[PDB]
Amino acid sequence: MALRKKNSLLNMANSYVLDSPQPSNLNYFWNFGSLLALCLVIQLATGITLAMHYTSHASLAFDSVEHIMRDVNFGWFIRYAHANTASFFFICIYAHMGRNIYYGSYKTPRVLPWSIGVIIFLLLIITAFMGYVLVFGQMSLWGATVICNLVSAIPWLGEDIVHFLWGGFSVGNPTLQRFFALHYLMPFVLAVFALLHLIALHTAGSSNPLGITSNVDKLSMHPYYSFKDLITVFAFLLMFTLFVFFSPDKLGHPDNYIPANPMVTPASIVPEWYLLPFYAILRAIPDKLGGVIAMVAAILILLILPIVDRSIIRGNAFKPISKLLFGFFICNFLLLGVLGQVHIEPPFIVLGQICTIFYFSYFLILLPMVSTIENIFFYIGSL
Amino acid sequence: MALRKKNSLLNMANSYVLDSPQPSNLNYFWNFGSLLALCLVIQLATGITLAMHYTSHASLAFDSVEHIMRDVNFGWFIRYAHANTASFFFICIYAHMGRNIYYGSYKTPRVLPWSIGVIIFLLLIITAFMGYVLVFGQMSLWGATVICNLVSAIPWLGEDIVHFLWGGFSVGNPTLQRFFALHYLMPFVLAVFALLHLIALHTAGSSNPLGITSNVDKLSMHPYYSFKDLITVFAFLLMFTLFVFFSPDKLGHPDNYIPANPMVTPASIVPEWYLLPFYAILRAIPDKLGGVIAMVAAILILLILPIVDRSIIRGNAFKPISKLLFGFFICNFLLLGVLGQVHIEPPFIVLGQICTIFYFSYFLILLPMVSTIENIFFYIGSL
Amino acid sequence: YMGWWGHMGSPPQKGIAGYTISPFAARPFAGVVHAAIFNTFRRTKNQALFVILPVSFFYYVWTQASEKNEWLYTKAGRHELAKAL
Amino acid sequence: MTAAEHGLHPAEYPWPQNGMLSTFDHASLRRGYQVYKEVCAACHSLDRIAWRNLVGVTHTTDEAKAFAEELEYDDEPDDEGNPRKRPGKLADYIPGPYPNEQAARAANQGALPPDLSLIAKARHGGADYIFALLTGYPDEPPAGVVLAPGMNYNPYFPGGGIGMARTLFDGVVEYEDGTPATTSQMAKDVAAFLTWAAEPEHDERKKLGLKAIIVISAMLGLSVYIKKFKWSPIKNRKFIYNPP
Amino acid sequence: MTAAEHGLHPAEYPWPQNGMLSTFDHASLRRGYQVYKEVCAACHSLDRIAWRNLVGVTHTTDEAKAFAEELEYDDEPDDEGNPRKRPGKLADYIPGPYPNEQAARAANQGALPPDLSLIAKARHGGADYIFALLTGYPDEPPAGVVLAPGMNYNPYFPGGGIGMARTLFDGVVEYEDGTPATTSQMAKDVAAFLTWAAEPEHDERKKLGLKAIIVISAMLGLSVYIKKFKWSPIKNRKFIYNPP
Amino acid sequence: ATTFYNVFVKRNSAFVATILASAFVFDMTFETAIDNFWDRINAGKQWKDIRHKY
Ligand code: HEC
Ligand code: HEC
Ligand code: HEM
Ligand code: HEM
Ligand code: HEM
Ligand code: HEM
Ligand SMILES: CCCCCCCCCCCCO[C@@H]1O[C@H](CO)[C@@H](O[C@H]2O[C@H](CO)[C@@H](O)[C@H](O)[C@H]2O)[C@H](O)[C@H]1O
Ligand SMILES: CCCCCCCCCCCCO[C@@H]1O[C@H](CO)[C@@H](O[C@H]2O[C@H](CO)[C@@H](O)[C@H](O)[C@H]2O)[C@H](O)[C@H]1O
Repeated sequence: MALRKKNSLLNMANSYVLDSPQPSNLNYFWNFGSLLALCLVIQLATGITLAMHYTSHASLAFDSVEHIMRDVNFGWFIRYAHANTASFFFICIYAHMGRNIYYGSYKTPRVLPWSIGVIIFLLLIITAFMGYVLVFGQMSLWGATVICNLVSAIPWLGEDIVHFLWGGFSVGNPTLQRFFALHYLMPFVLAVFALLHLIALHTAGSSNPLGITSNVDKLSMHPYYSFKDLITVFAFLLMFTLFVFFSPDKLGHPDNYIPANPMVTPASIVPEWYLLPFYAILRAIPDKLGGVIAMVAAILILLILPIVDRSIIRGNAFKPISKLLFGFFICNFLLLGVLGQVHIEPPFIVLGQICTIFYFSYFLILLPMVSTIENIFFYIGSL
Repeated sequence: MALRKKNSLLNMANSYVLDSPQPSNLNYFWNFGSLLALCLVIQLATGITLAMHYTSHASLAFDSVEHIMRDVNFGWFIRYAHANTASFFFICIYAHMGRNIYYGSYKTPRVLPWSIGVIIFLLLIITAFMGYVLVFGQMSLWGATVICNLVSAIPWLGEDIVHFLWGGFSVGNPTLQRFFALHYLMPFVLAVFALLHLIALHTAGSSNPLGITSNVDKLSMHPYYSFKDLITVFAFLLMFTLFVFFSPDKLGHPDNYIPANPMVTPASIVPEWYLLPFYAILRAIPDKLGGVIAMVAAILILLILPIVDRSIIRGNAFKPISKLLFGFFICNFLLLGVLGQVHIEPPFIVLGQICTIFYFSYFLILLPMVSTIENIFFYIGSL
Repeated sequence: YMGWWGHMGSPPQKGIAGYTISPFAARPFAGVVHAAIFNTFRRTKNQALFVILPVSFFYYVWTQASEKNEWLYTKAGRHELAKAL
Repeated sequence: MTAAEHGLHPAEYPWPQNGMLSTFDHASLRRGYQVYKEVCAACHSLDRIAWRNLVGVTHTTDEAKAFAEELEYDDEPDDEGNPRKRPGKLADYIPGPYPNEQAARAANQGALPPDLSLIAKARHGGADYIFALLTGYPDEPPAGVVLAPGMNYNPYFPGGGIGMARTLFDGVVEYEDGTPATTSQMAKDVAAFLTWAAEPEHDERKKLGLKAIIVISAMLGLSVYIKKFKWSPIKNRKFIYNPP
Repeated sequence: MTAAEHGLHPAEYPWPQNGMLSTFDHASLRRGYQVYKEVCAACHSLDRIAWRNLVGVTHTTDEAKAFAEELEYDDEPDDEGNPRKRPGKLADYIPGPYPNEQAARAANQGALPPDLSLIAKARHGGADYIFALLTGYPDEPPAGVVLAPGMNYNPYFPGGGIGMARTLFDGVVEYEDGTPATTSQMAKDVAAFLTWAAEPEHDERKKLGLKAIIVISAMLGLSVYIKKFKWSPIKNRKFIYNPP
Repeated sequence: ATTFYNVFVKRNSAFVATILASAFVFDMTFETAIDNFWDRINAGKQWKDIRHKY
């Protein structure tokens, strides 16, 4: 017996990266998983390095980031790589989740990897939110203030919880130092959950774009998907290069180059772009607690896709109506993103409410109805 | 089929903590593994918490530790727990390694868990060394200075490497900030290697005090060893309590309550007690490079136990001569520890050299000879 | 629902003969020009409506909303803005 | 929001540094330093820039040492523990005009002139905003605009009323390289200098980016060949089925 | 090393706080504060202690506020950005006698009096060392000892020559509680106070430790019963072998 | 082609040695070539171009 199979440690690596039996027809949308692993590796390498030069104390934090930019050899690169890769991480994660929804990757027997995946997504949001605060610029401070004040909506104990989270009566030094410690930790937790969702997946194997079994026709992960992953790695690195070296501040907010000032409020307080759709959903509900619930529900509702999809067929490749509905759902999600950064003004207030209703009605009404009707059309249409 | 067996994630936990088949005769020396896991959990919880209040900048580090002691609610407890548990971690690890050597846990088929274990031990040393520097008291600074200067012995590039490690021309702010980042990281690396050595062990299962197969007579890990582990958990917590609450500074050096001062050299620069035997071994060799090699070799030589033990029988329970040799080896290791903290004065200089020779001759001469002779005595004696 | 090599969980297979040639024996870019033009055109044409319809609808909606918002905050839009608030 | 509340958006000027392959014009950086030193430095600090940062960018080692040595900085206390001053060194940061915010605001009718070290990154528009703002004070505010006391009309500034008056007038500086110091010329130079101050790695970054682009593009092309090469047995597979 | 190079080891005195169940004597802490304030504070700082730390340990809220309010601390600059002083608050730290190290050394013939906030933890011996040092200046150095200029003989100090002279003499302090202020009494009180300053959690820590000891001991006893209960089928197992 | 294959490619030890040596050469020559190209497209603008005046 080959050593890679005989030795228990080598055999674990073997089972995931080499002999792992894959469908022979995975398309390029199956490459986002390895891009997410790449983003995670970049964030760990750059993040640990930034931590060697960063000071978490509020009197020194912003200045330590300027020290990184100006004095540390290649500090500018490490900082810009870390900041831009956070954005790329969300592009890849949305693409990965989009793939999963389009191709029915959430259906049995893959409910568990999908459900762990939803938690990974929440952990990424928390990770990125805390990392953004560490700069301690104007957007850092005011973003932290507004977002942490949402916890005040928890009935009875909310206010007490906020003061507990802050370690004081407003966002300050105690908050920054604890966000540093937790920002360092959370990526390790995220790596563990990423590993867990892959172990859960390994019982059924990868799905494929046709939605059928691949047990009939398997291909080794290596060399086929190893070399196919390299193409998207280099495409990713080209995109990375264009942002990091030629336009490093395109995705950021200029106000985060102003040191945090609790007195002066910035003109507009918006989250980073990748949180904007959830911010639009929150704004749509007039009630404070209502808004918070809706915002959380917008993510947790992903957990019910296995139930509300009533199709007897996995994925959308052969479902014209479900493909149209998916297209509208995705574009609506992008419009929500845009509406998250407009001013609270007519006519965007009502538009945000309509888009929020559409977002939820996809899960609760449209997908159950469309999937039921398509079942009937497949049966009658082929009689 | 029971869910704990059916579900792949639950089944992994099941295989390690519940259905795991154990020998029925493990004695209390098999409890150090779970105590080490407890130390690791305590260090993670207390360490992450300290990181929420600690400032890694050299101008603020020592003061941030005083802030923890004085202002943070239960900060004194979290700090003392972290400092004392570092010592308990080494007591438990020496006990665990002692068990492994006495009972032949390094022999085939357990060479791989033992070899990974040797790396865990090295990672613990590095972790603890860097954490000690973070206080930035006198012992922190001067300990870092002398230990990092050992790297200057690497031929040709040694000096350049030291300046690279320091981030400057002496131990200062850059050094402190990078030690913080790496001190945070290293326990996660250590946890991974701890998991790896257990996965490697799972192919053969635990050894047992008789050195025979346990395949004939297995007990479930739970409830038997779960409840047996609780006894030593509470014995450990009693010891912990006596140090943390009643004598929190007994294991420490008073000079670490003096802020680092590059001008004033402390009366005696000694490592923490758990590193003292290796320091004595270093002193024994007059050459700088020689000393560094000997010190590293004193740990790496553990890797050859599987080769130099020529016994046809696993472990020492039935080997009177091996037991006596083991006793002398252990006591010699303790004497080396004591000699690591005496002044470099007669007659301790020569004694340290004799003890160093004895340390190495155990692996290279005595164990191969004694184990060869005992083989013959077993055979002839039982004819 | 998935086994491993040798027992993958396929229904029994019989009667299929599979053939292929070595990567060293093949032209990796055979028919690349035809594929790049004609295959891509076919592939894109068949999916075009599923992208065009939602993109064009949501872009139209955005355009109308952003133009109205802009107009409401001019002098000319004063009265309509007062009603809208 | 009203356009006035946003501020007029600055034109896109063709900066020498615009362009994937373009550095700053260092002659313009040097002239812009001189504008900073003779005009802006009366009210604005540049606290993140040390004298050493100018060296090999705008000035020689000797010129920058001369600038540092003209100033006095706080030394370590003497042997009786009394305060002392020393001459500046290359390691020293360029000193600001005011000891604190309160002194800054008192000298500027309540307004606080920001530190200019990051101003090119801290405002939408960057160099274009700085240029537009400095050159965009109309002689007369548009009819109907009511300025608050100590405010000046500038359409580029959000709200229109800025606490900074126009400061650049033809010939307020005499450039040492003979360049005519018009309002426009000085604004262009100082905007370039401040852009450099915000991103001093700019030139090196773009050159390393060129190298990365080339290597990564070549690797992308080769990875396509290698993928297609390895996959061709799978792509080329043919079947004959004879139903059992 | 010689015993002289090490310093004489201090006696073990029976402190009230010695004893697993014993707190500090707070009356001694209060008296020791008074010794600090009237004797040691001329040369030594206590920088880690704030006025609020005395409250409910040695002093009432009002007494500590009165101590703070007698002093002047640096305020934020006024509206013209000029420096200002304010009266002290409970949040303020106890101010030291010297502005810097250089001033401290100049006043003490080159020697630097350490901050006393951690001194009980920063020396082997703790309270015993402080007590022994303060009370251990012999009238005459042992015959043959050559003291360096500005040094005083004290056997407890490593090397024997200390830059601090004897300072405690009978009646240098008049205690407010009527206690006779002898050298020994003052040394005992100030050593207790400094021990508290180094470890202010001491009293609470030991009480929580008592609770932990009790709970953990009971849990240890119960875990033994439960282990033995669960293991008895294995321990009690019997075999009959009939060779096949 | 046979000769080239036999010497530099057939043995992986030799192939890897050839790749690494080529990477070394590439790295040094590419550096020099980019430096010169960068200086030509940004002629007159860089410090090195105005340094002589001072
Ligand atoms: C004598 C005073 C004075 C001089 C001279 C001066 N400034 Fe200012 N500047 C100010 C004040 C006051 C503000 C704050 C204005 C406000 O916020 O209302 C300001 C604001 C600015 C801003 C930020 C506007 C914003 O968007 O917040 C920039 C950029 C600026 N100045 C650049 C310059 C440059 C470049 C020069 C000269 C070459 C210059 N200043 C000369 C007083 C001055
Ligand atoms: C007028 C000067 C002066 C007075 C009064 C004074 N000290 Fe000191 N003290 C010093 C100097 C100077 C040193 C440093 C001696 C040396 O390092 O040689 C010192 C050192 C010490 C040390 C540390 C000795 C060591 O081991 O390093 C302690 C503890 C101490 N003093 C406590 C006190 C206490 C308690 C009091 C009064 C109740 C006191 N001192 C009064 C000047 C003074
Ligand atoms: C999933 C992985 C991670 C994500 C998504 C992430 C995200 C972010 C973001 C968005 C920022 C703000 C960047 C900026 O605008 O300047 C940031 C800053 C930071 N992150 Fe992370 N991060 C990750 C991992 C890590 C890790 C593992 C560390 C290890 C300490 C770390 C350390 C830092 C530090 C020190 C900063 C502040 C300095 C700076 O702003 O660049 N990060 N992170
Ligand atoms: C750190 C983030 C993540 C990483 C590194 C990661 C990685 C991967 C990898 C490597 C795969 C197998 C290859 C592939 O299909 O792309 C995979 C599959 C999957 N992931 Fe993720 N993932 C992450 C986040 C998520 C999230 C947020 C979700 C869901 C909300 C998710 C759900 C899934 C599912 C359902 C599959 C199986 C898809 C299939 O093959 O049909 N993952 N992931
Ligand atoms: C973080 C440190 C460590 C942890 C948490 C840990 C944990 C454990 C656990 C739980 C076991 C199984 C139960 C037991 O025998 O006690 C075990 C077994 C073992 N460990 Fe460790 N260990 C650590 C460090 C080490 C080190 C430093 C070595 C070797 C130099 C080592 C070598 C072994 C070996 C050889 C076994 C098998 C012993 C046998 O059953 O015969 N471990 N370890
Ligand atoms: C194997 C696990 C660990 C060991 C053996 C260890 C060991 C140590 C040691 C010996 C010190 C010096 C303690 C003192 O005398 O004050 C220390 C300090 C510190 N450690 Fe750890 N540590 C571990 C894990 C961690 C982790 C996971 C963190 C997370 C950040 C951490 C954070 C700290 C911090 C912030 C300090 C400095 C504050 C202080 O001295 O208490 N440690 N550590
Ligand atoms: C992704 C990075 C690479 C590192 C590997 C990831 C670490 C996770 C591995 C631990 C999880 C246990 O992983 C589990 O391992 C065994 C053997 O290794 C696999 O078992 C599989 O392969 C082996 C042979 O290769 C067969 O005996 C078995 O029939 C098959 O199911 C499981 O399908 C996988 O779920
Ligand atoms: C100790 C910490 C607790 C967490 C457990 C550690 C998490 C990572 C462990 C997974 C690594 C893979 O570990 C591997 O798992 C499989 C199934 O789970 C075990 O497999 C074992 O149990 C299952 C049933 O319980 C049997 O089918 C199999 O015959 C047997 O070998 C392997 O013996 C173990 O080596």
